[PDB]
Amino acid sequence: MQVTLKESGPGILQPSQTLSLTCSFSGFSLSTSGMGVSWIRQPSGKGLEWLAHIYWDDDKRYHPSLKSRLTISKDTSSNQVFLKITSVDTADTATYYCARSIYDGYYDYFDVWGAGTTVTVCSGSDYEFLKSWTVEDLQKRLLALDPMMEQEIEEIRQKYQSKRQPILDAIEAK
Amino acid sequence: QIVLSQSPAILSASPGEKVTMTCRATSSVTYMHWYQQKPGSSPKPWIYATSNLASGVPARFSGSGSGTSYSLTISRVEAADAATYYCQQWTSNPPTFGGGTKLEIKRGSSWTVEDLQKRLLALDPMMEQEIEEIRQKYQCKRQPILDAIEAK
Repeated sequence: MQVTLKESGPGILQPSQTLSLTCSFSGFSLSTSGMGVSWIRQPSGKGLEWLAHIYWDDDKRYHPSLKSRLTISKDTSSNQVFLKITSVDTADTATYYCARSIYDGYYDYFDVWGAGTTVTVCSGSDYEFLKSWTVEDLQKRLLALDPMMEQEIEEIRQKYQSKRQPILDAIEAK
Repeated sequence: QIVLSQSPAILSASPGEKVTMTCRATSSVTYMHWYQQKPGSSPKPWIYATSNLASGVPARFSGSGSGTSYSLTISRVEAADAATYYCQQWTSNPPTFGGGTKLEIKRGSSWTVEDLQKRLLALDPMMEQEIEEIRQKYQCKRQPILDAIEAK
């Protein structure tokens, strides 16, 4: 019946690497004229930035600011659309949606949106220093991250509980 | 190429109070499109072809414009409406989005229980988003140590 889109991301990358994304969809094909799918990305707490597009006739569009980095691909039989971004830096950390637009020549807008995927560009220092350490010394720091991580997560939990509390108190009151 | 300008960047309203927000463009724009996005989720097509409401958009919303004056109008603001609205165009390449107006409630911090419940749920997607970005911070933090171990 209707249209869905699902983006498959890698989660995390280090700088300069080729970020690759998949967008699978159902309910329409890129063998139908007028069908097209474009990539849009949204930095955390910032606005939408459109990226690329691709049509049934294999015709591509690109952000002019980044075109040299971008490349868009499609798989008509498999109903997949790929976005590759090369030589990534911090400015690429964002939530990458995938959307459909029908081209009639008049209004060209994004009628259906996937859930999106979130990528983080590891701000990457030289980490050669570690190679001096042996296994057990490296295990120590690996073990330390899990309690450190869960503390920042419960902090986000407590932060949202304090946000819930005024509304909760508003419910029980009346 | 065409730059969309949204004003006001932030809008604070009272439940039931008519508001209006604007999007203005460098050049003449054939049609203006609008998208709603609540924090933590995908954007939703709200208004297309300048004045057409997408399926499921409340009748209290309205779109208007011509040339490079484009505006969205909420007849009667409600708490569920608080979100960031983006305007978008495709008169020419590349397609571009506005800065967005973030709609906020004056009294955000004793309505009907349905309204309070609605605002209560809106919180969950933000928190998940925040938590996830903390996981990738440590997925990033974790990767150098693994590679050093993975060497031999």
